[PDB]
Amino acid sequence: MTDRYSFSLTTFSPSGKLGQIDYALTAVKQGVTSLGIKATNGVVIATEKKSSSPLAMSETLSKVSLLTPDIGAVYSGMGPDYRVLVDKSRKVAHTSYKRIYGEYPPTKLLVSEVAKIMQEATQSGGVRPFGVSLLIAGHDEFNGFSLYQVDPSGSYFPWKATAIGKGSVAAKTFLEKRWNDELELEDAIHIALLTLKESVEGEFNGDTIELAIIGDENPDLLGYTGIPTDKGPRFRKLTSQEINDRLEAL
Amino acid sequence: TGYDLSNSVFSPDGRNFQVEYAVKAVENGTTSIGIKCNDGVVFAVEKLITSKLLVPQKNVKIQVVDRHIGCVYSGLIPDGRHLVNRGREEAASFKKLYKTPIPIPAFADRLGQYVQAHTLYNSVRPFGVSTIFGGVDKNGAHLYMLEPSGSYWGYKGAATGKGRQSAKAELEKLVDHHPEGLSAREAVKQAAKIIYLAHEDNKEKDFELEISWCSLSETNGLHKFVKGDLLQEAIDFAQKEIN
Amino acid sequence: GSRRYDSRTTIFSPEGRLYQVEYALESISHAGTAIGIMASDGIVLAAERKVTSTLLEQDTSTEKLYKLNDKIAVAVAGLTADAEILINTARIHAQNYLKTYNEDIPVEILVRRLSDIKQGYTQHGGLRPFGVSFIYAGYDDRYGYQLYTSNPSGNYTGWKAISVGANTSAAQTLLQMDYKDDMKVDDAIELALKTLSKTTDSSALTYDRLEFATIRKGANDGEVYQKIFKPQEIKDILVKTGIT
Amino acid sequence: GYDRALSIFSPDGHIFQVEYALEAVKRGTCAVGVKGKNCVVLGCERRSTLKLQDTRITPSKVSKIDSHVVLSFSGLNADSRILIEKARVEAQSHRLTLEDPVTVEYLTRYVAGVQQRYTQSGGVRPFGVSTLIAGFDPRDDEPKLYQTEPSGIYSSWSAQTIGRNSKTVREFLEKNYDRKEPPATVEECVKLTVRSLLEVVQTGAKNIEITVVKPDSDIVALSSEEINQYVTQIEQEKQE
Amino acid sequence: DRGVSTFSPEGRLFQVEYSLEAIKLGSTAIGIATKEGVVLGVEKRATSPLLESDSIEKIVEIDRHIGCAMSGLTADARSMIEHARTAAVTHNLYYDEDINVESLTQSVCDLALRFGELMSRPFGVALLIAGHDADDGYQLFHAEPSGTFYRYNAKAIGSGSEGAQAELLNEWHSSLTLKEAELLVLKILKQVMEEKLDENNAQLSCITKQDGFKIYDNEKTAELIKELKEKEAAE
Amino acid sequence: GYDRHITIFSPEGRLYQVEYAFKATNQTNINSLAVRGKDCTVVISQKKVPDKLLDPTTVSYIFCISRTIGMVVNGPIPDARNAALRAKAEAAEFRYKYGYDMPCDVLAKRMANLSQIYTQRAYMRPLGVILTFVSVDEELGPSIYKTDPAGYYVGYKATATGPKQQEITTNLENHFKKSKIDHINEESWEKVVEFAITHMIDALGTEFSKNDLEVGVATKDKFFTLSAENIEERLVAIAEQ
Amino acid sequence: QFNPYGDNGGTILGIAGEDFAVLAGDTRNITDYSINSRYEPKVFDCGDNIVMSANGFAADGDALVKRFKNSVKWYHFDHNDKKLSINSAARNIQHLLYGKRFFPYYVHTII
Amino acid sequence: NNYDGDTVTFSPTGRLFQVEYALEAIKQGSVTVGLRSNTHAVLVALKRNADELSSYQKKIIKCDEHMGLSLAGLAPDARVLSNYLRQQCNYSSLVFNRKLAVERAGHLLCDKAQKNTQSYGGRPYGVGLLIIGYDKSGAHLLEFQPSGNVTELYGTAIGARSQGAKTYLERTLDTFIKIDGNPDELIKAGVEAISQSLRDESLTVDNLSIAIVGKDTPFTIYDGEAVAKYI
Amino acid sequence: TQQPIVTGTSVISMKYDNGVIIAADNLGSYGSLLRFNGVERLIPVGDNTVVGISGDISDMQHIERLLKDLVTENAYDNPLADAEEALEPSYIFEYLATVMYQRRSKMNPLWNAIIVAGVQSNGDQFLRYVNLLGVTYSSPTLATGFGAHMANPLLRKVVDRESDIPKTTVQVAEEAIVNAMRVLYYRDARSSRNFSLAIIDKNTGLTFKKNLQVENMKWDFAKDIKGY
Ligand SMILES: [Mg+2]
Repeated sequence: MTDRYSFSLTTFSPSGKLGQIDYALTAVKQGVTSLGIKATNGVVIATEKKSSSPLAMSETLSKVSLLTPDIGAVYSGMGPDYRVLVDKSRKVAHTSYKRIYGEYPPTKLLVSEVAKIMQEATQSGGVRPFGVSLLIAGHDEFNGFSLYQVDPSGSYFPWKATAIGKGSVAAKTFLEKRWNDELELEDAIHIALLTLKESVEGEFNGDTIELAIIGDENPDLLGYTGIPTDKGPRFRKLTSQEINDRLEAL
Repeated sequence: TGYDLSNSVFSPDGRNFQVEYAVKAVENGTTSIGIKCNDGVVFAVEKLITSKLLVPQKNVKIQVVDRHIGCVYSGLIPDGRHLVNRGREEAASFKKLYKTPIPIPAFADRLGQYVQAHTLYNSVRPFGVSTIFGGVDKNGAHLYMLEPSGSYWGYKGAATGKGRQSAKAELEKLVDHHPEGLSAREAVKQAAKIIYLAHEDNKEKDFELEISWCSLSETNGLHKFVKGDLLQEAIDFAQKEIN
Repeated sequence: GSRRYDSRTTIFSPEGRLYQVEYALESISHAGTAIGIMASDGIVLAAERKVTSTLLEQDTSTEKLYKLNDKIAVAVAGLTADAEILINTARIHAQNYLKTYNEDIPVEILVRRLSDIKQGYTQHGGLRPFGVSFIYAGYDDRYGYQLYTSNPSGNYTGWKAISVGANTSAAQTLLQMDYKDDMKVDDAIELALKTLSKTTDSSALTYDRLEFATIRKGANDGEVYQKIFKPQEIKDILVKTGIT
Repeated sequence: GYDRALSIFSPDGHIFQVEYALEAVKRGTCAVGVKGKNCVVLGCERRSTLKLQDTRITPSKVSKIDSHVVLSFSGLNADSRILIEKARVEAQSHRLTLEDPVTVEYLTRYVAGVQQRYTQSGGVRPFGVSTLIAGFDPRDDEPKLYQTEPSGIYSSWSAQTIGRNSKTVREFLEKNYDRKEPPATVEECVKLTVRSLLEVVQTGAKNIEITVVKPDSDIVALSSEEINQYVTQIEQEKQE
Repeated sequence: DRGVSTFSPEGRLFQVEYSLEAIKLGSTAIGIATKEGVVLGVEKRATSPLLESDSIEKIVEIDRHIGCAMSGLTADARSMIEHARTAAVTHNLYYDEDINVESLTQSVCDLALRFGELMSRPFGVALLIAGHDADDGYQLFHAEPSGTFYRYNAKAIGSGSEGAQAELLNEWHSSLTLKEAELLVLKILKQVMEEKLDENNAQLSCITKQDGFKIYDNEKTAELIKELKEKEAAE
Repeated sequence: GYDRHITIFSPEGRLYQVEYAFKATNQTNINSLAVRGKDCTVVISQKKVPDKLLDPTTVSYIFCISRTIGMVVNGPIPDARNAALRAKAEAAEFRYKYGYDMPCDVLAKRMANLSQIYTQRAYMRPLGVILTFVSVDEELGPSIYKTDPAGYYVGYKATATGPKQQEITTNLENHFKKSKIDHINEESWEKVVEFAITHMIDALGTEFSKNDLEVGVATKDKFFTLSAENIEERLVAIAEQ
Repeated sequence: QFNPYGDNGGTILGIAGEDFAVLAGDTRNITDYSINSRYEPKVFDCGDNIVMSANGFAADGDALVKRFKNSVKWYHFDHNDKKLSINSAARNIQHLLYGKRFFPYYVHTII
Repeated sequence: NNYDGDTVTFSPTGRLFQVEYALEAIKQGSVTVGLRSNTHAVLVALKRNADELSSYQKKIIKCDEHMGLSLAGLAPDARVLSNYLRQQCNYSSLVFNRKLAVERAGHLLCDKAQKNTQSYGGRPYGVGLLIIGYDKSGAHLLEFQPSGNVTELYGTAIGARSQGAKTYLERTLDTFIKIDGNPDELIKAGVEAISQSLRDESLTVDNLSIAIVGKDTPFTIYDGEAVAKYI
Repeated sequence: TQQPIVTGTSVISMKYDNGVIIAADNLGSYGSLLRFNGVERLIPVGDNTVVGISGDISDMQHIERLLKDLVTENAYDNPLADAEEALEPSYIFEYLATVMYQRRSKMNPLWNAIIVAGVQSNGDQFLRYVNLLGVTYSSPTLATGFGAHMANPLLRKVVDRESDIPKTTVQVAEEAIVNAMRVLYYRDARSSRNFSLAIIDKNTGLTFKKNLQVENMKWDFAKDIKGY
């Protein structure tokens, strides 16, 4: 034994392409569509819960994940790769920030740490790149609301609104038409649902759509009272019922 | 293609060809058997006499683990020795921590996991032996057979090597014509016969028979080699049956 | 065993070239153009973002220009993620030096260390090189205003004016023509923008496709200030120099 | 760690990685060393495709290893920085333990040892660099000039050149350098070094660098105009 | 590609066999053992006339009672010499005595096959190790990169070796004087060398019990070359 | 063609070694099935003892991981036991570190993470097995969570695994389309096992003796497997209805 | 607190003649005021015409002698059955002793 | 062919070619014979020179006072394995005050060789060994192959043209086994056995190597003048 | 470094004409508390050796497990494990002595004093001592702890030198050993009445006697003793 693959499995080809990163992006292209929209008073991230079999309990599979109380993440591509990245992202938010500064990291810096992890899998010995693209939405005091995309290479970009995966090209076009700098969060949710309906094949309801927001502080979700300055998480996952309520006025 | 060049690579049909090639080395080895009896187990093996210059009785193949387990194998002999050395370390550590001597099913999994581990990486080669082993513990007699893939099961009787087909058929007869049980002393004689019958497929050279056994009544649950008079007796029983 | 799948990233060709370094340079040649110009009273860094979408948030974005410390900045050409690994290493080296000697790190010393790191990836370890070329713009009290470049080979050189990324041949010719030693910052700004305007593969050059920065002594009395330009400020300088 | 044997023998008994390292040296800018009676001169070519270069700050081709020894090279520039650093550290380590600065031969033997080590170590490629190491042993006035190469062999030279078109300038030195009569002065030796470079260089502009090293830690780099005077004086003797 | 420690179908290690080819390209080195001493001689083979030939060091002292000559990739020899010197000095420290010539040779040969995926390849250099000890007298060994060493009455290694070895087969006998041996090395070097033999492109050395290992000055070798010219121009 | 041999991406973004590990999963030619009751979780698996020289008591693909968690495996026995030993070590360690019994879904996630690592790291091959974990969780109640070589996992109302998984799956779907609930509305585990065996018989179109099946049952605070005689009693009650 | 040393008494005497040498020692072994043995040999033939005694703490003395005998054996293997001279044995023993300079063999050795 | 690049690879018929290539190096080695009675055990070895100026390569190595071996193949590998044997004999004496049984010595060599046949980066040993010794159960002869296979024998031969000597010993078995208490006759028989492997060359005083160990005889090697008696 | 907690007192032994005798009481003391009364401190190894151990009991149980593992390991790949290649007293002793000296040299001793008694293959008597310091010695009589001070003087009256061994019978030797155990019971505050005794004879083999008692005790004179 011993891992004797101490050399890079991702290398430059004569044309300057990093093959494994391109192939990782191809895997993301096959992935189910997910998207994010930034409003003035919040951010929305959404995706389709494509269940493999109807016997599967799809609520037990979470595509949208809480990273910190004010930061959430969705993906397109390989689900298992996403799951382990979320575990690592949650841990690095603590080890390299909260245990040092006594507060949760701002969105851009957590994105930076996730990106670094993904970059290292593109250069370190005996590993392949992660086959996912992430959309990370979040809020922090000094930067306000923000939305970032992270790719297999480790590259990240800030967006007003974007989509990744299967029908991203069509979805991005749809988002260019509707997005403006005066959107309220309810308007952004409404647009997210409209955009997502196009790439969805069959059933389109609260049980087949996963959607979360970064919005107002929820003191009812904090779990304790008596510290005025602690006002609760801005990340909230919309219920199946809340999604269906907004699908009527649609 | 090229799926068979490296250990731990799945072929497009979901097979590990290197493990299947290890089986070919096993199939090329001398015949070895195990018979489970009423209160114990019997192990026997065919030793080919390459030349008159081999000292008789002196190149022992059957190996004891701890004091209550016997192991015999067919294929690459050094691979078998390596596996038994590991088995001895596993048995020692078990007894060290838990006091009691290692149960046979426990011991079987220890070898199983170790052999299986040699199918997980391309930096190692699979074991080129099938190993028949067993003995007596606090829940009675146990006989196991372990393949290069790490696969093992419990057996009533077991055989491996070049004469495995012949021996299997002979073992199947004993199981059918003794559905209530077989005594340790009977099993020693039957073991001799089956090796002599299985020797048909290695007929160019003449051979030396070697038997061992662990029985609750005959050996006090300890592994011992069948020597002297009892060995000669089983040789005679076998010689009368091939005529 | 594992040898079979080893590309051997750190070997010579029969001609005595390092394959991976050559191919990394080929990768960099497709990156957005970055230009650095040095004047007597400051330095300009100008870089072209790669093809933009209207939904990309520009005012909060940073793809090309990075602050290493208060006196040194870099322009990036190549794989952004690779650049961030090296940038954070450089930022740490600068602080180690400041902690040790109680003086800001001289520009060349920082550049040499980063270049030595790049070099190591070409000689040992069996890993692919960093697909990144840097332009370093900085100031120290020994040599004053300085421009350097480094590439995946780990070789670095000093410049009065230099470009990296796409269309460097064309860009270098244009700088070679219009550059003069007595030139001032406000002229250098105009030169950098005009050079990008002509070498760009886009239809026209606009504020939303540029990152811009200056290192000036332009700061009340003997001291240096870094200015990373806001989008509105790039829009103003484009109008002011008559490009839009 | 990464362990692959990259430098290995071929059926004809050649180590290709070491031979391909020499091809990298062949492609590098030309360097020449000439030792006079009481001096050594190191001349170097600078490729002229680069203007807009800032020569104040650009890495110079000749490097001081200690106050009394210098090193120039041909081949990969980044590789040479690693050898120069190691050599500089060893020079200070020698002063610290032996209480005497390194001899030129000792320093050469060290650098050559490093190069050799990289030709039979796992996971590393050879240095694509040949060096010319020049100076004066402490309390000695006999000039020293050594050469090293990627394989790790080293030797002393009356005069030597490395890099591109070194065959041509070696031809020149082989018929213009007399062992019986070494260039008796600084001026005389610098001129022979400049002449040898002009066989290959192109323009005599800022393409030629020259460094003079004299006994007792007296090392100085000549600037453009000072070299320009040698260039001028040489062509005026040519048209004849 | 293929492992560094791989056997060929004939039962030989590829890398060792290939390093032997590199040694055939090396400059010639000869050694002759007598009851009065062991002589060691080499061809310097300067690649250009501007190369100062006295900086070519292909005969080397290991201890006072042991010397050594090399042929092949001579840069590879430095670490072998370093090890040999360390082993000789170390043994004297541990045992307050000179180390046997064979034991030194055996210590050097233990390095040979320490390669794989330790160093990355075999050495590309062969050594002649000459010396004296009290038990076995004057001795000459030939240490290879295979890890094998043979004792020899006389031996030639390098490019002109089998031509020289055939010549040593004829000329060597048990009653050779030291002076005869010196002339014989010079004679055979002159035969197999490309360029014309002289004191600047060839080097002699010897090891005697009384004076230990000594490299000859170019002046002393020049005298022996002139003596050699006169003896041959006399029948 | 070396993207076929190790776990790196093919030009279409696929991991062939993972796909071939899925194929190894059906080498044993065994089908299994898991369903949930009100108070229990039942798992059944075909048992095939082809050789007469085997001791059939040692032939098993159902494992008792912890006192509460049971696991059935679809794949070769060496990889199955590899996964079984690991899951046992993980469950025991969890209890030691965190002071309570490892939940079924958490163990499933943990084993799925380990499987993910083998799909990303080149030196480790994927295990050619599909693991179905069952328990009556103290928070979530009756639970079925299934893991595969890709590192994918999800909870199930019911599930089936093996060469004929699709027939069993559609059979189960059609029942739950009728009953309109998440489980088998039955009090005793005996009756839930009878449901499980009945619906396997219909889906496979085959009849079972007591030696042709293997049954595991999860209740509150223990998971256990049925003997041949407990299964016989089950078969007898099925025939008489 | 554990004391790794002890004192086993005994006295030894080595005298060098013109063409001979003697190494004597009493055969009594003791701890404190008790006698362990009236005949416990303390002087040993170590091969190559060398005799040795390491007096003081007997456990260390036995270990040292045992190591030196071993050193003679390996001298023969490594150096073609060469006879180990008394002076070479002395130097070798120095290195055995100094190897434990910071946890000494509590013995007075004579060869 | 596609399966002989390293020791970690079986062929489709279940062969290990790198091990078989290591076995081939032994066949090229010079012949050596081993045989024993009940009181003594003898090694006879034909030493091979490089040319007439060279010495003859030593083939016999002492491991302990009661044990030693002869080699055929890569001599440096024999030096590694014989050194390992010396240590194991030594360990047995220092720790257990016990002479290492010749059979245990065989088992330890087998296991040492085996590890180099199953892991990446290593290579098999390229040498065969004949081990003689006298222990608590009398005289012994072992044959070691670098595949790991160790075998206890009355007599044998390995190396180039060993087959001639191996047949001779097979004929003479009943005679030479009885040569008890007469060392000179046992050597004579060994010298006669090794003579059946000779072609062109014959046994001379710097050509022949003999070793013997037995009841009241420490393992000793005879070379040079000391073998004149037997030529 | 440690301190002994649960301890065993004297072990005594001597040679006689055809073999050796060894004895030790069945007590495990916890300081001045006589905590454990059924402790066997003589461990026979095979049928030709008996190892008697005093000092720390937890370390004794560890040594007991090492010897039990020695027998197992010696039988591996050994057809003559019950014959020519069986364990000798000299092998077992040297192994223990190696371990004891190694442990003291790591400043982590096995807090024991050990006597290995047995008969070699050639019929020779074996009797040798080793302790926590790795100190070893042999004598016609050997005893640990208190036995060294009180038993040796009595046993040495029977066998005072090597030449007295052939003159000493098993009955005279056993009687001397049993008398010594009575004296130790009179005078050692950490001794017990119950003890085990083992004889290893070159003809009759190993005899192992358990549950022996000190008898014929003289206490009657105590009644006449009044005051101080
Ligand atoms: Mg993998």
